Amino acid sequence: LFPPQWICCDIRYLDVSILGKFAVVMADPPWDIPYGTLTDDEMRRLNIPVLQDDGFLFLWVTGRAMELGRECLNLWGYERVDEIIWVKTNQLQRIIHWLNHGKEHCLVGVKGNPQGFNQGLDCDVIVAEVRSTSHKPDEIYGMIERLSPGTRKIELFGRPHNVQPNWITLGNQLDGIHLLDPDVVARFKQRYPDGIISK
Amino acid sequence: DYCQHFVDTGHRPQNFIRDVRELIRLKDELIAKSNTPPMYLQADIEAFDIRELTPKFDVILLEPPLEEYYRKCWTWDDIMKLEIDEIAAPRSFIFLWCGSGEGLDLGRVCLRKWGYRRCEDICWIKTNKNNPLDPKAVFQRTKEHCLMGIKGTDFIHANVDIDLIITEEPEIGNIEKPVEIFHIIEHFCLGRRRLHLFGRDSTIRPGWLTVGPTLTNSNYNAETYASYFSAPNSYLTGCTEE
Ligand SMILES: CSc1cc(CN2CCC(C)(C)CC2)ccc1C(=O)NC[C@]1(O)CCCN(c2cc(NCc3ccccc3)ncn2)C1
Ligand SMILES: [Mg+2]
Ligand SMILES: [Mg+2]
Ligand SMILES: [Mg+2]
Ligand SMILES: [Mg+2]
Repeated sequence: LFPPQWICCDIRYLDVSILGKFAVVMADPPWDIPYGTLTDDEMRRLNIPVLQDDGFLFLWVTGRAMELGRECLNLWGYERVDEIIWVKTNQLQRIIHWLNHGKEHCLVGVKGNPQGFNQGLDCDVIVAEVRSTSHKPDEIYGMIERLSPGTRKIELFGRPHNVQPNWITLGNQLDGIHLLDPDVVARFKQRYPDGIISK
Repeated sequence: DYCQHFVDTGHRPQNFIRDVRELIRLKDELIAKSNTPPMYLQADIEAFDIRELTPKFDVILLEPPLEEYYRKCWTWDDIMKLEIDEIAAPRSFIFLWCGSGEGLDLGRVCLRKWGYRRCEDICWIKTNKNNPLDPKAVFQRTKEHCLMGIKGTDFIHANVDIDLIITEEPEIGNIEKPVEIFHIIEHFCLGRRRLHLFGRDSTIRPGWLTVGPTLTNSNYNAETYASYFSAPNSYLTGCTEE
């Protein structure tokens, strides 16, 4: 079901087996490098492996999560095959411990053998304006849509502004539960007949 | 949306970055003053015992010729077996050019193997203003990474540099990296024993020892080189008066 869907939840505790398989997973984790951060062990233990059979994973990383996210990627069953760089600019196209940081990193992992994707349409550099401290650039969704048009996608740790068509968004600051895909609704009602996600 | 533009026109988004008054030029001036004369040695590094390279180095810039640069090459198998920890000083820095493929992963393995932790990731972003494909690639690769590593456990020289280098993609078969990496490195004031492995005649530079297979001449003498750092010169930053 094309239009945006979301689930307000603790991603540690949601049973993601109810969501189906997705051509693309994106995650912007609250790495422990505060608000609602996950320990390294909690990140490792996330049940990413059930989310895909054949597809790509986009994993935002900074600091030592550049290494930790590579570990998670491989533990979850992915090979890192690309790395997107977002060059941070102001509205005038100028760049915003040992070095000042002008960019943010997003690892790209592959699982299985994805077929019918448009690899090589975009290049691995994004140039875009900073907004709120916590706001990834919306160009990533266009690159992902062109890479895999029409397919189902899931975002982990997104925020309300991140809900997009063809995407199910998960995060603990979303407003309730909004599900439209009939297969997801059925499996959700079975798993959570009183609409609560604990333990 | 410059991504959408690149899809439409072939102009990389980085073509549209502009401009790429605290004057950090006395730094560069002090560097120039403290620099040792350039020293260089032709050596086949696959056959050469790097332990002959003394004393231990404060900075190592490692630029193995990767197969992906061409479109004798070194694989990550060969690079990982270099005994870099045997010549690095207990407190020291490495800068490793990793390419844009599996090197981003194997280069990190190397750094850990040799006793460093990665502190920064310097991206060389290549513009194509004058001219608007790995099987595993998801995207067109338009950049290279130079990983910064530290080992071991200020002054008056602070951080002034960003972790991006932006230049135009060089002509095909040109394997040179941007000379700006030398500036980022030298701006740190890391110490004066600076080694460039897999340098060339074209990269030789004051303040550096260059070692490489294609050098046409050598002037390296281990005793002469060490004399540049003898007392009272042992502990200089490279950024202070003589
Ligand atoms: C995590 S996204 C994010 C990423 C960044 C860093 N990036 C920003 C963009 C970038 C391109 C610069 C790149 C870098 C900054 C902000 C957020 C953000 O605002 N995220 C919304 C949020 O709701 C928050 C609470 C945790 N969060 C959870 C957490 C959770 N369970 C763990 C837990 C819950 C309660 C207590 C303790 C632990 N389950 C679901 N969501 C998601
Ligand atoms: Mg936005
Ligand atoms: Mg153009
Ligand atoms: Mg840093
Ligand atoms: Mg300079």
